Amino acid sequence: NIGNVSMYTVTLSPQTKLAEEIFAIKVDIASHPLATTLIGEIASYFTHWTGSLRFSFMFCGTANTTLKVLLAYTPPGIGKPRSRKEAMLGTHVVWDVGLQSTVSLVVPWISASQYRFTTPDTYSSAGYITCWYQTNFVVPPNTPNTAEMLCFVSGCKDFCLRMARDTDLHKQTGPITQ
Amino acid sequence: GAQVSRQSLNYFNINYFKDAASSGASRLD
Amino acid sequence: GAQVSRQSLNYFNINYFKDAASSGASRLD
Amino acid sequence: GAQVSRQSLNYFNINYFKDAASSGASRLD
Amino acid sequence: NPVERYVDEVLNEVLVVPNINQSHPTTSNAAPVLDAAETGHTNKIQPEDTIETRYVQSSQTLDEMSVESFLGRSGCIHESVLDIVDNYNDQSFTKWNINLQEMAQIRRKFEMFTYARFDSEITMVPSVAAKDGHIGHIVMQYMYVPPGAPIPTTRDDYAWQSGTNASVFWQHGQPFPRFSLPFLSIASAYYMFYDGYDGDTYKSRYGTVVTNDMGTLCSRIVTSEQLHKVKVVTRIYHKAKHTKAWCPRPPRAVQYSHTHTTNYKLSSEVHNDVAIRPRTNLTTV
Amino acid sequence: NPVERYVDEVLNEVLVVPNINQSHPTTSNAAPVLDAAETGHTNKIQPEDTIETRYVQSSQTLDEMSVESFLGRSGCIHESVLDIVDNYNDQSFTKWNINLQEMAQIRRKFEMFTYARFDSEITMVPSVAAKDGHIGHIVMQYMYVPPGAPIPTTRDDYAWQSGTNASVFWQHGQPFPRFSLPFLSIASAYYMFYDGYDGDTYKSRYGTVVTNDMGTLCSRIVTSEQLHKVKVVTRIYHKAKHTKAWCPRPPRAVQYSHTHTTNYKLSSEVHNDVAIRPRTNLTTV
Amino acid sequence: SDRIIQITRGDSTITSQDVANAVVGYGVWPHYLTPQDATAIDKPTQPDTSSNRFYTLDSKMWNSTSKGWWWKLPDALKDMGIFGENMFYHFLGRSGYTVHVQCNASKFHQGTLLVVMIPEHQLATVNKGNVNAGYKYTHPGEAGREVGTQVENEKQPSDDNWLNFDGTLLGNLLIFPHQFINLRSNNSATLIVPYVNAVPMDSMVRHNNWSLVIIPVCQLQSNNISNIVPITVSISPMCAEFSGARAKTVVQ
Amino acid sequence: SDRIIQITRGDSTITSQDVANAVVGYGVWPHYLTPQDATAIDKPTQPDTSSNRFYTLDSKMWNSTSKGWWWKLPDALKDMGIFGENMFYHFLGRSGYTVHVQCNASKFHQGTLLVVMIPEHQLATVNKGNVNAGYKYTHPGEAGREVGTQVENEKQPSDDNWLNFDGTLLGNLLIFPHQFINLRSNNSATLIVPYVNAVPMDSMVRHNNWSLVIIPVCQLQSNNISNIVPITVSISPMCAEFSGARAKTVVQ
Ligand SMILES: Cc1cc(CCCOc2c(C)cc(-c3nnn(C)n3)cc2C)on1
Ligand SMILES: Cc1cc(CCCOc2c(C)cc(-c3nnn(C)n3)cc2C)on1
Ligand SMILES: *C(=O)CCCCCCCCCCCCC
Ligand SMILES: *C(=O)CCCCCCCCCCCCC
Ligand SMILES: *C(=O)CCCCCCCCCCCCC
Ligand SMILES: [Zn+2]
Repeated sequence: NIGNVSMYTVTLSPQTKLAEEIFAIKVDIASHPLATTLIGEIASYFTHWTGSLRFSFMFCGTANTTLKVLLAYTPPGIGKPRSRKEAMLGTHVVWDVGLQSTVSLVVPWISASQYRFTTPDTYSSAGYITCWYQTNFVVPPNTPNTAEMLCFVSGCKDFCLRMARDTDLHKQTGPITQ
Repeated sequence: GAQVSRQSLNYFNINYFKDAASSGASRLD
Repeated sequence: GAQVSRQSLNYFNINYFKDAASSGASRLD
Repeated sequence: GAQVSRQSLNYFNINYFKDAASSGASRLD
Repeated sequence: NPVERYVDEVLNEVLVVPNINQSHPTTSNAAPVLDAAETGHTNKIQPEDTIETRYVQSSQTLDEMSVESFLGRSGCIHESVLDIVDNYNDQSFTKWNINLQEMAQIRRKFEMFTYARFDSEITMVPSVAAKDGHIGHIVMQYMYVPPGAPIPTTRDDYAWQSGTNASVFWQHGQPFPRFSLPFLSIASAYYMFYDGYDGDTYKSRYGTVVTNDMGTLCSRIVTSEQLHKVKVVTRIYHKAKHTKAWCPRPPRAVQYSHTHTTNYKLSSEVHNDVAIRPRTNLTTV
Repeated sequence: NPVERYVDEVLNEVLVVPNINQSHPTTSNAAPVLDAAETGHTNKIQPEDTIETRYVQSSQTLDEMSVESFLGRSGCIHESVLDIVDNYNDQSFTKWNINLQEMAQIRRKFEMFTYARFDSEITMVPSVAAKDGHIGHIVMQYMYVPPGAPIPTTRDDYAWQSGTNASVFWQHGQPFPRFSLPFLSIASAYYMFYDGYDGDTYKSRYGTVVTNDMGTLCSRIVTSEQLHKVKVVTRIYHKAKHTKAWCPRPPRAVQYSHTHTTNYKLSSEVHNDVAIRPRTNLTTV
Repeated sequence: SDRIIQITRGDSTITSQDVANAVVGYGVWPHYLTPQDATAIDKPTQPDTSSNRFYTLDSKMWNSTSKGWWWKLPDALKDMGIFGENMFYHFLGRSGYTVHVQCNASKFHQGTLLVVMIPEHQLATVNKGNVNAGYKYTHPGEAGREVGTQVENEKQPSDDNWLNFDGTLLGNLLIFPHQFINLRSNNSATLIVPYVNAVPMDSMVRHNNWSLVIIPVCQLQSNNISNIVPITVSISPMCAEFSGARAKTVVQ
Repeated sequence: SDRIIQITRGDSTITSQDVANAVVGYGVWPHYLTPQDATAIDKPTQPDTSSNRFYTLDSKMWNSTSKGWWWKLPDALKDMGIFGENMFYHFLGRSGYTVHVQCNASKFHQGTLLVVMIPEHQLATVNKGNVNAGYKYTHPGEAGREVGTQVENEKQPSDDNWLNFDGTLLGNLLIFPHQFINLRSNNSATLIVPYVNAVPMDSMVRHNNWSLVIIPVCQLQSNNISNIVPITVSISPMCAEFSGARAKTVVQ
């Protein structure tokens, strides 16, 4: 998908098994796939970060497509949840798709230390975000059986970066000439 | 070039040269 | 950065740079 | 470390370091 | 109070982040978590809105994230080389068409904005390599030749007289030269990007080359020919002071190829050209 | 009065020790000399309680015994070597994973506390050994690479541009470089000891390595290759300023073997591993 | 909008853009036990946010032949995080609940679920004399019971949905706190119930205070039957407090 | 009497008629985290009486050859009722403790135990290069560690009691909160310690804040050696609060 706009969408569709997993990523601000987002790029110019993150999701299905999804944040000290029941025990939002297309999940700053390293560090890994089917993708007849979803990220009022450093997300392997 | 404040805690924001470009980093906001 | 005291015996506790880390050894107690 | 006198003929007996041993020659009598 | 403000400067507590307030369980028909990204606005939901928070006093400051701080760090923008090989008269002087596009590190930071206005601090770091053993007495001359002024064509050109141009002379052994430069543009801000041409024909130039001409930096070893050959490399460092920036933009995602242009090259395997690391699949963290 | 306080600073009489008061013979059923160490408290008996003392005015001060004084002395923490032998490009630069555990003298002092918070003053002492005779013009670059920033892999790596990282350039002949560093931890204090792991598996790391990552110090001789080879040794000295310490502990009794760990080695004759000198017997002074 | 709802409990937030208001059982909002009504004298433990949060049970599939489902509280939550732990480590417990039933379909689907909260739903056995429902059968846990599936055993409870599994007619269930999930109108039901009992606190292991019963009164129908229409239940304890701490009770 | 003590915590009360006062580590009584020192933003769960109670560990036998014992906190309590459950269900935890060591003998017995509470007792390995103590060895649980019994393994910590298992001399352990159980004087030791750390809250699964070390400095002796003289430890968390709730962490 890299090099295609499709790398920005997640596809949803009618399930035959209940509570299936949709996606899972690390919450660490400078880890992949968060790294190249504007907040990830800026965080990579700093060594420390703190604050809560805001993840939003916009559904792109038809106006007649319904769906309920469970978005969960799993604080560290445990592996990523293996089931919806496991994820549901942590911080979560049950998103009901309707007139308002977008929902937001806030990943609270839950850490031992006041700051964490932006670079991948075992001691400061922040946890995971997983998405599961709460009910199911349902559509009427004659309606596309798949739909896309867009994912956004930005920082909350408490977001803060510290100790400026050069970024590792861009390099120069030769002279830049005229 | 001296901005002398008093509080005593006196501040001396001296500007050693006569061009604005010569001064150090700007204050914030 | 000047803490001017008077007694005359005037004290000038100057802080030459703008970051607290830059100052010398701390006072005691 | 500044002993500022006035007469105007102002005297500035500055002590640049924080230890008494650091100062120069003593006054007499 | 300028003194209170001063204390904030020393402690770096000018811009404080807000506290987190205690929240409680809710059952309402007002759903802050629901919104519409179509509007082009970011939902301003905060942690207190989605979970039960405790009260926490924030002590973090945003000072270091200021534009002044971000761009107020001296970085290398040019490496000037004067290598005496076999002809002193020809190899003892050189020139550079000034620009902030040759070094990726600072270029990428400035280019995160569309327009920027700032004063410049230039610091030079000359290092004399003794190729044959001794270095003698090296004295350098760095002359700024604004567009239009005569560019020296020989090491003893009359232009070196610097009757009006600003020249900086450095003597080996003395501290690194440094000087400031006021905002130089003929416009109100420097163009980081320019979607325009210097004409309306197929051969008109495109981009910042049209608007960002800063002139020429001409250097020369003032000292006359010496027995032992040397290689003088002068690294120019630039820092922005008293900065202002307008219209932020996405950071450069691929390597730079040339100055004054956004041009880039792509390989057959584009994932190698960007910093994105391929995922095994959607659920593999 | 800040002026009176100032005088105390100059005379080093901020913390005075109490006087000894005159005491007299006693015959009482209150026996201060008797107590119970089981309680975990030290009997606060003083000389006046066990003998007949005279009055004596104390003039001793405890200023020098302050934590600020104890840890406020610059000591060597690293010896960086750049030895040009046969390959300038490879031997003209190096890197060090920063820590205060490699030199016993300062390490032992900081480790007499469990947590410590302080600002740092770094002073560097570069010495250029002329292996072949001349030293030419040596210019050094010390770049601080915070964890995450790109580490240079060649002497001309783009990372050396230092577009954001803090770099210090020194020119041979100029005074010793020196700068200050604010308290760097992501926590409220530095861990001198840490009874924890970075995970819960048999292969998780143990100790301060988990919490004390300060990044990397990358050095390079800025000067290009010279005829005569040199050996540059840069000694880094560190001093704590504005110090605070918590929970004192026993001093290291045996030699250190590695960084970030309390590990030690014992010989077959342990009395040789500790500073205790064997006594002939209980009554031989 | 009156069609929208957001319920936040602890670290969980639930939304629905198509609600039919909410019901507060008997008009009483859940609350902690007061000293005038208390009897046990030890200080209660109140886990607060770690127990008073939404727990999502196993989803069920609704199809043209479904007869109904039922769960019992607090049994259904016995294995749910801190709430579960507390009910087994303590003799006495007390709690209220926010029950949120979820079920979305489409504007071309039809069907109606009757969602009821019954206090003291003492189940009956059919044609088995005076043999009563066995402990195991009235304690299915989060799985609940799918009416009309279980292979009969002697102690098996009644599966007659029309007789409320207890000898009373289905049509009169409306006398209990309830709501309907009529697919053309709403996609969820929310009921907040207070603690109801003849004693201030009780054993959560042997006494089920409330029973959640869901009976489809209008058959699910559409012209796209292959699309599965699940029913998901999320329950959040409220003002949970426990007393009489000891070792953990292990059942069976 | 100054020889008597009664400590009540939750549903537990402990007594001793022969104490040597009590020690409050660093003179600070345990207390809940204040909003100025906090960093994690979710509301903490405070179990109160169900977690802040005395938990008695496995007793040990003290004999003429015993070299010592040590337990680490909160590890030693990981499997103790509600406190244990909370430390695994939450990422962050915070707590203080009341440690009561018990050991009675007779007026014809002699011996002295040095009871110490060490903050950040980072154990060392002997003659094993830079190989550090393995997770499993620094997490013995309620069983603690009997010094001088374990068959050495590579990741096995030091068992040198005279070098504090960390390269420092035993005689200087007194710089840490401590007490002595001198059989002629007292039959118990009580130490109350506050939460000590460089961060307001931490992972109780991977960071042991305090270490309880008991070293017999005066050999147990009597003329009735057949009578076994045990050492029993009872520890009570204080102001325990947890944050960052999720599923239960399972270690190993
Ligand atoms: C946009 C934008 C802004 C700038 C100006 C950069 C400053 O350029 C220089 C430099 C690097 C050196 C000298 C220089 N060196 N030595 N002297 C006497 N002047 C003069 C200018 C204008 O370039 N592009
Ligand atoms: C605990 C604890 C505290 C510290 C920090 C020590 C300071 O470390 C350095 C040193 C020695 C040099 C530089 C350095 N050298 N040159 N520059 C530009 N920065 C930066 C740091 C953080 O290390 N462990
Ligand atoms: C500002 O425009 C002029 C800057 C002058 C630089 C000199 C600053 C030192 C002044 C010392 C005067 C002492 C007062 C009696
Ligand atoms: C403090 O914030 C600024 C420090 C200023 C350094 C200059 C100190 C010398 C001041 C001399 C002024 C003489 C007064 C007329
Ligand atoms: C004495 O204790 C401190 C010594 C301070 C040395 C600096 C002296 C120069 C002071 C210039 C201040 C000018 C006044 C506005
Ligand atoms: Zn020579």
